[PDB]
Amino acid sequence: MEMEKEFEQIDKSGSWAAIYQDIRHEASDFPSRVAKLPKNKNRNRYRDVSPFDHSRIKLHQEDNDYINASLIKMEEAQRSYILTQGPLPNTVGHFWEMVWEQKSRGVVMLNRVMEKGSLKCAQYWPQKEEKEMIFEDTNLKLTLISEDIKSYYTVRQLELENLTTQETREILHFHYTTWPDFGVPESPASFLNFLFKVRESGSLSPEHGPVVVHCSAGIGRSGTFCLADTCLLLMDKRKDPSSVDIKKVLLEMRKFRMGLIQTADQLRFSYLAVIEGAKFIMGD
Ligand SMILES: COC(=O)c1ccc(S(N)(=O)=O)cc1
Repeated sequence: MEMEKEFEQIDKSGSWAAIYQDIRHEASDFPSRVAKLPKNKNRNRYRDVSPFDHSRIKLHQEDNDYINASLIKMEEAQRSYILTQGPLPNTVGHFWEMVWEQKSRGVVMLNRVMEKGSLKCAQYWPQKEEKEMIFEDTNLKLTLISEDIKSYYTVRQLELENLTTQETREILHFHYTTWPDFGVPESPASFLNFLFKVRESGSLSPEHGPVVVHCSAGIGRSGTFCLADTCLLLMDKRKDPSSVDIKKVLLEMRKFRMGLIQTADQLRFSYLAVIEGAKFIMGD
């Protein structure tokens, strides 16, 4: 069923809360035993948001390999994403170790460091060229190279150095700065513009490791970003673009990380972004 018609049918019937609860009921449940070990309590921002054991990213160290991060592998779309929490004071070194070990080109940040008057994630990147950051626990150095500030997002060029081998890589930081403190954006125009800028960078492409995507918990806004990208790619690839079922793509993604899309408003916004974005994909 053409999702644009399914959309008007749910809107006119005001049944978004009912569709959303149906997804919550059918979603996969897999063990998260490593996340719940007592040694890992200060590595988790939220007690009710954990990576599944089968899809968790492992740090390459014998001490403690744990980080709150999941690999979302979309077989038909041929895209992979790492979804993670906003880093905490005691996990900023682990975060950059993961970026290094997984060979990521891009980091996508969908939150502000402070929202609703509380800290939603650590200041994990340098704000001035001449004041670089050293992570002594993982032996990495991070320098700000350049910053391009626009009305709805900021793009930064960063240099990550492995202090053990003196190799360096360029990382791109894509920072969506205008998601509102409550609810979802009124139009998806600026969110789709942002997604097309990440794609244009090469950060989502198979020659690199998976893109790292985060918000505060790494399930809500993060979920919206990867769901919209995957649905638009499948509409490009298939003979029948109307066959793309957003609820079925979301359930496939929930096999890899719990809770993706946190509200009925985020589900509705995801439909709107795919419907408005398709009017480019189908030749405009
Ligand atoms: C190496 O860098 C750090 O050790 C570090 C720790 C915490 C914060 S934070 N959460 O206060 O912003 C920022 C940076």
